[PDB]
Amino acid sequence: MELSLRNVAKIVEQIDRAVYSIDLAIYTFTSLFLADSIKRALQRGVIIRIISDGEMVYSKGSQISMLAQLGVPVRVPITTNLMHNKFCIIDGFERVEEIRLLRKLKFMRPCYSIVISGSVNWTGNWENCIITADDKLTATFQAEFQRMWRA
Ligand SMILES: [Cl-]
Repeated sequence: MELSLRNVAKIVEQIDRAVYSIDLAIYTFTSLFLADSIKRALQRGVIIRIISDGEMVYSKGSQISMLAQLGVPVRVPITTNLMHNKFCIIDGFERVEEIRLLRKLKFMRPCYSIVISGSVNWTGNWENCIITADDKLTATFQAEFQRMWRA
C-alpha cells in the first residue's frame, strides 16, 4: 500500500506538468489527489477528457461529478465499460497536434507524450503502475481512447 502512495505521487506530479492535454480512461475515480491534480490542470488551461463507467460514475465516493461540474467532458459507454487497464495520456502527440488545429496556434510550447497505465480496481488505488514516454505505446492508447470517445 506504500507503493500505491509513491505511484500516485508520481502521477500527480506528471499531471502537474501537463502542457496541453490529458486523456483519462478509468473504471472508478475516487482519488482526491488525482481529482485535485486534474482541477489544477484544468485551471492551467489544459484540455482534459475522461472516459469511465456509467454505474461507477455515480458510486460512492466518485470524483466524476465534481470534475464534470467544472466543465470536464465525461463520456461513458453503455453497457458496461469493461477494460483490461486504466490509463492516462499526457500530451499525446496526435492529441496535441489536433489541438494545434483547433486553436489555430501560431506557436507550440515544447512537450512530449507520457503514458501512465495500471490495473483496474473494480471495487484511490494505483497498482501495477507504469509510466513511460514511448510514442509507439502512446499512439495505441490514443487510438483506443478515440474509439471509446466516439461511442
Ligand atoms: Cl479503475
